[PDB]
Amino acid sequence: SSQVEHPAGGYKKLFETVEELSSPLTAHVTGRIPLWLTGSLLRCGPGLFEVGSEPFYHLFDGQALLHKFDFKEGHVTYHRRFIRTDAYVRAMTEKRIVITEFGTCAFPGVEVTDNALVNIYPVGEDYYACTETNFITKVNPETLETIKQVDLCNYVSVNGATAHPHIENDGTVYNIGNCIAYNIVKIPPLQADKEDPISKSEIVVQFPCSDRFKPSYVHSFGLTPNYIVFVETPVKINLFKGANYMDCFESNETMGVWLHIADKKRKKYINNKYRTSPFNLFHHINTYEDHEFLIVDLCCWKGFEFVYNYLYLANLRENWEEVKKNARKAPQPEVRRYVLPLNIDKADTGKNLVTLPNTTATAILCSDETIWLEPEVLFSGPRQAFEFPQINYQKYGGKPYTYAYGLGLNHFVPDRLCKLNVKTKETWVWQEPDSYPSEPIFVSHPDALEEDDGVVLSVVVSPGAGQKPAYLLILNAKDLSEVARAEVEINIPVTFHGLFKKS
Amino acid sequence: SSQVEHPAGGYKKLFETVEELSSPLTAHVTGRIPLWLTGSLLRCGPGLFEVGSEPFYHLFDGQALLHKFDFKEGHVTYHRRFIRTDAYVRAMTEKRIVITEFGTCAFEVTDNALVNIYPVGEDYYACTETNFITKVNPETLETIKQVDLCNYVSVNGATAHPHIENDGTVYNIGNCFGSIAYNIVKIPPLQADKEDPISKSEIVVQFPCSDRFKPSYVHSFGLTPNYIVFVETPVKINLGANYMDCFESNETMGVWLHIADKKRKKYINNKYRTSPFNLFHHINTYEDHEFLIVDLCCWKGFEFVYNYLYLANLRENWEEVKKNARKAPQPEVRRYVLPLNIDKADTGKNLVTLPNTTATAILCSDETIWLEPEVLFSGPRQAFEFPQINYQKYGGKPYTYAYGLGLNHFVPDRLCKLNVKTKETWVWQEPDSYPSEPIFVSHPDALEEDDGVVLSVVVSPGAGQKPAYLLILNAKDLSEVARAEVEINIPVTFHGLFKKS
Ligand SMILES: CCCCCCCCOCCOCCOCCOCCOCCOCCO
Ligand SMILES: CCCCCCCCOCCOCCOCCOCCOCCOCCO
Ligand SMILES: [Fe+2]
Ligand SMILES: [Fe+2]
Ligand code: NA
Repeated sequence: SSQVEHPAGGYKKLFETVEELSSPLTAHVTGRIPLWLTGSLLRCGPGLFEVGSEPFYHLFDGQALLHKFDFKEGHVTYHRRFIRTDAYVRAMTEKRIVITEFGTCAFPGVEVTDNALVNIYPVGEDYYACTETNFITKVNPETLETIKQVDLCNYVSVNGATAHPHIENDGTVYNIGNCIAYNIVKIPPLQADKEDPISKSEIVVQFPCSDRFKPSYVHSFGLTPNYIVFVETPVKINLFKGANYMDCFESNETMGVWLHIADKKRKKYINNKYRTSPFNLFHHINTYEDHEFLIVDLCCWKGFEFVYNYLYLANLRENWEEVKKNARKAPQPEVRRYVLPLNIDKADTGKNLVTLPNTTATAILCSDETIWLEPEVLFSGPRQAFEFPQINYQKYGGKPYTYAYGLGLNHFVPDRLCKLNVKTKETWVWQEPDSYPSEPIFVSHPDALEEDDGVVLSVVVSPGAGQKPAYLLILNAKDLSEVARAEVEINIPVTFHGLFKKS
Repeated sequence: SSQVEHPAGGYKKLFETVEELSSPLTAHVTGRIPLWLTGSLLRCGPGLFEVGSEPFYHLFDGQALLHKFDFKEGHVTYHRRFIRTDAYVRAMTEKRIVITEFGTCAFEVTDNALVNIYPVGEDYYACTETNFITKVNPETLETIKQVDLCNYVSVNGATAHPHIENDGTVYNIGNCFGSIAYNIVKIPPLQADKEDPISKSEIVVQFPCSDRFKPSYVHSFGLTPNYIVFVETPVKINLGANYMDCFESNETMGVWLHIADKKRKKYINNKYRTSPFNLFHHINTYEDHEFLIVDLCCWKGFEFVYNYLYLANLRENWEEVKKNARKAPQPEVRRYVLPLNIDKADTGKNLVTLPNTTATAILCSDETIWLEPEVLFSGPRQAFEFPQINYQKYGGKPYTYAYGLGLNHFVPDRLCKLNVKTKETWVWQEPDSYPSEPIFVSHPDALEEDDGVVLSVVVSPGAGQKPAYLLILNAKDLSEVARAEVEINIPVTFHGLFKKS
């Protein structure tokens, strides 16, 4: 949890417009940048929160800004360019808001936003900035130049895809989108023919929907070597409904949460009716197989009200006492472990199927064949969210693991970095006053023997008058002890997701 | 949690018949018994697990044995006598099982008071969960008389966990014919007229039932100055059969929570709902602004946990005990927060605006209030059970500390302290040592909540030790202060009290 209040209101600088750079800046290093840290921290976020006198209203509306911290021989540069999306280009052309964003209607067929402010991921030799629509934007990871807009609907049958695709070691990309059903998209690795892997995209498996005409909002999903896990939440999209995307969301009060598993290799939906209490879910932490059970670690919000209702910029820009009051009635954040039994024996009807020796998670087989799940709580703090979770993904993604790293939210304000041991539930915290960090990204030491042998990288906004406005933070992944910072002389707004590109 | 396995199977001595004493034994003290500790630790449990060649089958079937550890000037005595119930007397007379027990059919409702003992006026009553409570002499352990609560108030039975206010007022709950309902019994304090307070018993409030003909099993309930809290679980009573044979699990209802205004004697029609669990022991309940804090020892699932407490299963070797518990409900300490002020304008939102909890209460359109708990403690088949607090000063009030018996696959093998604010735990544990419910005794001049000792009866069947002892831990850190060792075995005990003198 946080041990800090924010009366000075410095968090408002997260939601303030900035200018892009013409070329990279030098960043003043304090401490020692690891000499093995060679590559680029690439991150996406909103950078322009108004077009002249026309404001963007929601956190997910601001125009995509691509950030890069380059590391080489203990030296750091910072560069950023706005992504030349239809949304951005047409806004600069017409000097107004042209395309409707998540929570901001544009005034005068349907022009869906391509504002790729959320994440960036590799496909073959290419990198794509994304939002949660059918439009992803190919970007140059060295110059940050915008290359091309790609419409996924040209290639596969989905209305959109999440900003959280899973990426196997061979470069295979998995994603999910509604079409009502939910389709798993598989993009293969780059072949010897060297054609665009997106032109070889296919639907491998389909998940059914709880409502014939209303798909659940899906932000992320789980992947193991053998299984795909999809969590159907009571946050529903109502297509029937000057409207924006936010206006289409409603809460189903009665359904609670339905969990779904598919056989990855046999490409089959498994008709196991996993059920539990209502929660919002944005980020899966990790998923793995343990005997005949799937371990499903989730960042949950307890309730069926859409958490995005609390992320309007006008509310996030209020003074600290008003920010805390606004969050009082919001869903409570909680890290939960669910355990999904794969072998359901009818003889065990009415009993707990989770026979694993190291968990308090339960799965009750009911007479109607529904399997009622109770979680093991890994972390819980009052309006203290362990969010934007990251692991040692390359080596422990989809596999038994011990450690997760997170951004700590204090009434939705990011004010700390967190490490969670998911086996012992021990936590580590890094926190300084009037300092607002981003999602921590783990980079392994090249000679790593342990899971947490490496560093986490975070972009920190420090608007305190006796400090430079922002810096790149490097923590030791062992104990979250500071290793170095690279300070820059310009402000950096909020960033959501990113990756470390090794070179 | 426990850090111990039990391959030697010493826990079997918890479920072995013992003989009563004709007079108290001296107990060899190691360490120092506090000189302010003056009174009697009274505890109830099964003592006779067969009548000749006829066995009792269930943990809650053995014939009531009343235990007493007396403390005075740093010296300890141990005494025990079988309670002369109808069940016991008729069994000794006929040399067989006469009365049907919880999980043993006889080939007449049981009065086998093996569960708890509590004060009413100047008197002490051993109880089970029936209409029959047994007046006992707390000094000699002599059985005085049988009391039928049905003679006085409209209940089919009452729990072994009555709440007792500082003035001596006794509250209890039992199912009744309202169409089935649950009645709260109030027994007043002893008046100047000095007549039996049980003859002045009355029903103050009635809770409705989820099923017209099937009452939920109720083991305990919550009490605050202003409120009564009742948790209706999916474990239902469906009326050569015994009591166990009547229990079934309602798969669809989950858990219904109920509040009544204590002083205005009114049921409040707030439809609190959550996921299914078994509940035996409330830890504590208290009021915090317009919210009730409800701390519970829960078992996650709707299967009756009592299904796992047959003596044949509890007497198995350790590897078989652990395997038997694999598919059982998981124990978990949970904090629920019940909002008292429900505004329709907050429909679809979390009503729990308290700053120090992660517990939620969602107001639904059908006016159901869906609860999610804050988890205070969770360990794999490691139950924090038989909870105790500084009851006299913190019962029904804001509090920090709970003490518990730690169950390891249902085997008691440790003593636990829980800080319910920080979730920090303390453990006391020795190999091949099986303790009982810890009872907190305050230093008489204490201003702080945990300024005192906890008392536990420990079975230590290890060949290089005396068979049992009274354990005294410092309530601050559960560090050992003294033990009083006895040269005879003591079977399992459930509940009790410290009677100050
Ligand atoms: C530093 C960031 C923290 C401040 C905000 C608090 C976040 C609360 O946690 C919620 C986690 O949200 C998920 C993170 O990803 C954010 C981007 O995803 C939403 C993008 O939606 C735009 C798509 O809309 C068009 C599709 O219909
Ligand atoms: C030293 C303790 C070790 C016991 C191990 C098993 C305990 C599992 O936890 C469950 C707690 O059970 C409640 C504690 O109270 C015990 C007695 O309550 C049950 C009495 O039921 C008798 C009912 O008989 C009459 C039916 O109408
Ligand atoms: Fe996200
Ligand atoms: Fe009990
Ligand atoms: Na500090």
